[PDB]
Order: sequence, then structure tokens, then C-alpha cells
Amino acid sequence: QQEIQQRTSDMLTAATQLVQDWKQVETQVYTEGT
Amino acid sequence: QQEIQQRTSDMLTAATQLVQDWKQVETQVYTEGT
Amino acid sequence: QQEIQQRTSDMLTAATQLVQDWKQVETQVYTEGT
Amino acid sequence: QQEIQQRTSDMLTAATQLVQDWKQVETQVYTEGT
Amino acid sequence: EVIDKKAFKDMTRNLYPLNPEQVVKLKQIYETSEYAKAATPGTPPKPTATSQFVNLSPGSTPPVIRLSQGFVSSLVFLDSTGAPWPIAAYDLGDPSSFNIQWDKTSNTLMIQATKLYNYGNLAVRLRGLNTPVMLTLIPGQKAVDYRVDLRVQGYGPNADLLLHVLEGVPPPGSRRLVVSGGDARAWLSNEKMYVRTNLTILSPGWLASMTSADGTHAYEMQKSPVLLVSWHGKVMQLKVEG
Amino acid sequence: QFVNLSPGSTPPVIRLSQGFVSSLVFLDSTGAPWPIAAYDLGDPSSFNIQWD
Amino acid sequence: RIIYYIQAVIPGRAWLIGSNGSTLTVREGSKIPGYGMVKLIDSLQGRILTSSGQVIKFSQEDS
Amino acid sequence: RIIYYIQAVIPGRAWLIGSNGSTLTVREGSKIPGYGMVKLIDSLQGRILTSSGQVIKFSQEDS
Amino acid sequence: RIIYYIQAVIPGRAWLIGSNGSTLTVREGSKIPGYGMVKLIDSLQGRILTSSGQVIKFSQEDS
Repeated sequence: QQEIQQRTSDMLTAATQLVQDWKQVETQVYTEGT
Repeated sequence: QQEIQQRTSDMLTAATQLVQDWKQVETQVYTEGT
Repeated sequence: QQEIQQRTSDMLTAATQLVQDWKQVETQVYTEGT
Repeated sequence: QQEIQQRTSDMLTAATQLVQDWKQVETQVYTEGT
Repeated sequence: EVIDKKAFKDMTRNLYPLNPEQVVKLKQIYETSEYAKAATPGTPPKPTATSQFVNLSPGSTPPVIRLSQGFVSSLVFLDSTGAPWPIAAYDLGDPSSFNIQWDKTSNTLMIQATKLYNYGNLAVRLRGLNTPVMLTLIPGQKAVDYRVDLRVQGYGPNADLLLHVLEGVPPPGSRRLVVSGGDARAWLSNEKMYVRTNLTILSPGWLASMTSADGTHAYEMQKSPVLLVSWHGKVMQLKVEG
Repeated sequence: QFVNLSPGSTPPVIRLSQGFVSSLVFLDSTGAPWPIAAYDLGDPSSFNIQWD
Repeated sequence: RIIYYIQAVIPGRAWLIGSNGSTLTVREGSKIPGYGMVKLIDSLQGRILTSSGQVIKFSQEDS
Repeated sequence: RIIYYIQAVIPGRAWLIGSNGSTLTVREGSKIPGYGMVKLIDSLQGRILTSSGQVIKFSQEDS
Repeated sequence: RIIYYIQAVIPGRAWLIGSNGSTLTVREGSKIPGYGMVKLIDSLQGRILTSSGQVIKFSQEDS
């Protein structure tokens, strides 16, 4: 019972780190060549 | 009973070292010239 | 038998000194003459 | 007994002097003339 | 006077606390750790090369490319006739996972995967081709395609197998022919016997022949299980099967 | 070694070791020299190339 | 019959090439001629099975 | 017959050369003509064990 | 026959030059003409121990 909250936080911090990774959709680049 | 957690911390430091050693990727290089 | 650990200390400093010497090798040089 | 350490420490000073005398190598010079 | 010997030994031990064979073992330990780090868990992929054809048919499935992180693939575009086609422009979605060095006059793409297991696609527009070509690029396969050649249904601004045989490469589609009595490389694909040697065929007469500047000869003929070859003033006879 | 251009063949493999200079001079089957237009290198940190 | 070999295997989708060279992409809900449907696709190790029970795998030449 | 010698050794894959010069690479599960198949690949000691009771070593001249 | 002499000695491997003059790198596992098999190599003082009971050392003219 007292072990849940320390097991909560590291789960919480890592998943917030994980869930922010699935936000970035980087733009592409059209490169011309001649 | 305390040795386990200090060796755990030392292995955590080594693991962080290994993951920053395996995360990066060197790029290619290109060289021309007549 | 606490007499062990002081000899472990300076050996660790000496070995870690050598392990960065053995880690790096400076790169080659190229020269020329026409 | 207590006579060893000051008989050891001065020998450590001369030895730590003597190693870098053995370490370094003086670079040659090539003198081209005309 | 033995106090001097004791102090000298203590000075020696405290100066150099490492035995030389312990130093050697620690060097081997460092090399073992380097092997541990540089070891790749799982399975290294098989290095391969490939050549496909890309179609303009709307019902056709688009081509896919096996890739590897930290290894650069070379993409070469040819037409239906195999002539090279220079590239006008290209577009790469997700530029973090992939980088590409491309000389603007060239037609070959050096594509390197940067991320681990994220797939994307590449859009290519050629000089004479109006239709964009889209290739799906997936990293981390068990066969790493070092060099990919791609035929296209069109034709570029530029507009054979016997010479490839004369080089030494076996022709495509042919089946293996085993000879008897001599050292010659033979093939059959369209019931026409193709032979490569350094010697000279004598009996059946060559339908078409070619040779290189070193002394290698290639001939094409019809089917004949028995051949006669004369060299150095002496005549010998050889046979094949099938 | 021989250099092949068929897709089913295998690319050549070169042994190296750390702290050494391996010299690669590129010729043909006829032994003539052939100049290199360009080259691409992976991991330039771990592999160093000098080329006039 | 034409033997199918795996081209690209990911979770969800799969890519096959026939022995003649018939390029195709499938998923779990798919129709394979001469072999039935697909019942299970393992993205790990390329363990792809047909509904009739034949196993489609990579080439032994390309492993 | 046809003789094989090790050209390059890594963990996982293996590179060999032919008596006629035929260079090749093999998997752990790889059925090799003339030698059956590889029972086990060992990166150290330079041993390529086959199911034909034969172990490929390097060229002794070129070691 | 041809009498060999040492020209380069390191730990691990050694080097032998004969009366013909053929410089050869020699390992622990390596045969040798006129001496059989190299039983052991001493990097100290230039001693090469063979299975034939012969020790290759430096020349007396050039040690």
C-alpha cells in the first residue's frame, strides 16, 4: 500500500516523458535539384 | 541490505552511460572533387 | 582486516588513469611533397 | 617502526622526480642548409 | 641497515601498486568490456543487393526498401532499357530519421537511416517523368539492401548478355550446364547453348562470337552434346549433359 | 579480390584493426588505375579517410 | 504452385513476393490465393501462417 | 572437391571463401552445400562447426 | 638446409628470416619448414622452441 505511490511517480514521470514523444510531427523538406 | 541498493545505484549510473552511448548516431559524410 | 581498502583506493585511481590512456588513440596524419 | 616512514617519504620524492626524467624524449632538429 | 631495505620496498610498493600481469589482465578486461559494448544482440542482418521494377499501374503495390540504422543504401534509377535517368527533385518526410547526401547532377541516392525502427516514404520526380514515384522505406530488416537498382516503365534521355558472359557474370534466367572433359562455362535458357572459354571451338561452327582484349572468348550456338576443341597443335574432345 | 555487379552476389569484406592504416588502391580486372569520383563514409568518428 | 516469400514484416501488415515475383501486401484479414486466409501474423521472427496451414517464410538464400 | 576457409568472423553471421574463391556469408541456421548445415557459430576460437563433422578454420597462410 | 634468424620479436608472434631471406610471421599455432611445429615462443632473449627440439635465435653476427 505504501509502495504504490513511489511506484506511481516513476510510472507517472516516465509516461509523461513518453506521451510527449508522440506529439512531434516534424515538417518535410522539398529539395530542388539542378 | 544496503550494499544491494548502492550497487544498484552504481549500475544505474553505468546504464545511463550506456544508453547515452547507444542513443546517438553518426551521420554520413560526402566528399567530391575533380 | 581493514588494511585492504587503502590499497584498493590508489589502485583504482591508477587503473582508471590507464583506462583512459588505452581508450583514446590520436588519429593519423597525412603529409605531401611535390 | 616509526623510522620507516620518513625513510620512505624522501625516497618517494626522489622517485617521483625521477620518473618524468625517464618519461620525456627531446625532439630532434633537422637543419637544411645551402 | 635493513631499515633502508624496508623503506625502499615500501616506497616501491606504494609507488607502483599494480603488478604487470595484473596490468595485462586489466587491459584484457577493458578489451572484454569493449567487446561487450560493441557486440550486437540478436542477429546481424545479411548484406544483400537487389534490383526491382517500379510500375506506373495504379493497382500495383508500391515498392518497399529494407534499411538499417547507421548504414547507407545506394539507390540507382534506370529506365526500361536500363539507361540511367537523372533526378529532378525529391522530397523526404520525417527528416530526423533519415538523411541523404545527393549530388545534384547525379542520379544515385545515398540514404542513411538515423532512427531505429521508424518507417517513412520518399517522393522522387525525375527529369523527363511527370509521374511522382513514392517508395516506402522501412528500417531494421534481416537482410540489409546495400544497393538497390530500380527499373522504371519510362525512358530517360539516354536511348549485352554476351558481353556480361565475356566479363564472367552468368546470364539471367539460364540454368546451370555441367561439362565433361574440359573447363568451359555453359548455359541454356532459350534452347541455345552459350559457352565461355579461353579456348577455341572447332566442330559445329559459331553462330555468333565475341572476345575480349585479354584472350577470353564467348560463343553462342545451338544444342550439341559433343564439342571438339583444338589448341597448341593438338585436338581434344569434350562433352556436356542436357 | 574481384568486384561483382550482379544483385545476387556478395559485396567485399575488409578486415581492419584499431590503430592501423589500411591502404586501399582501386583498380580494375585489367589492372589499370581508376580515379574515384566520390565516396560516402559511415561513422566518420570511428573511421578516418584521407584522399587526394 | 507459386511460392510466396516475405518481403517486409511489421506489426499489423506484411509484404510478400511470389516465386514468380508477385509483390503483395497483406494483413490479418486477408485473402491468399492457393493458401486460404491469414489466421495469425507474428511480426517477430516472420512467423506468418495461412488459414489452410502452410507457412510463408523468407528464403533460405535470404535469411 | 570444394574447400572453404574463413574470410571474416562476427557474432551472428559468418563470412567464408571458396577454394575457387567463392565468398559467402551464413546464418546460424544455414544449410550449406557440401557440409550440411552449421550446428553452432562460435565467434571466438575461429571455429565454424558443420553437420558434416567438419570445422572450417582460416587459411593457415593468411592468418 | 636453410638456417633461420629472428628479425622482429614481440609478445604474441615472432618473425623469422632464413638464409634464403624469407621473412615470416610465426604464431604459436604455425608449422615451419625444417623445424616441424613451433612448440613455444619466448619473446625474452629471442628463443623460438620447436617440436623438433630446435631453438631459433638471433644470429651471432647480429644478435
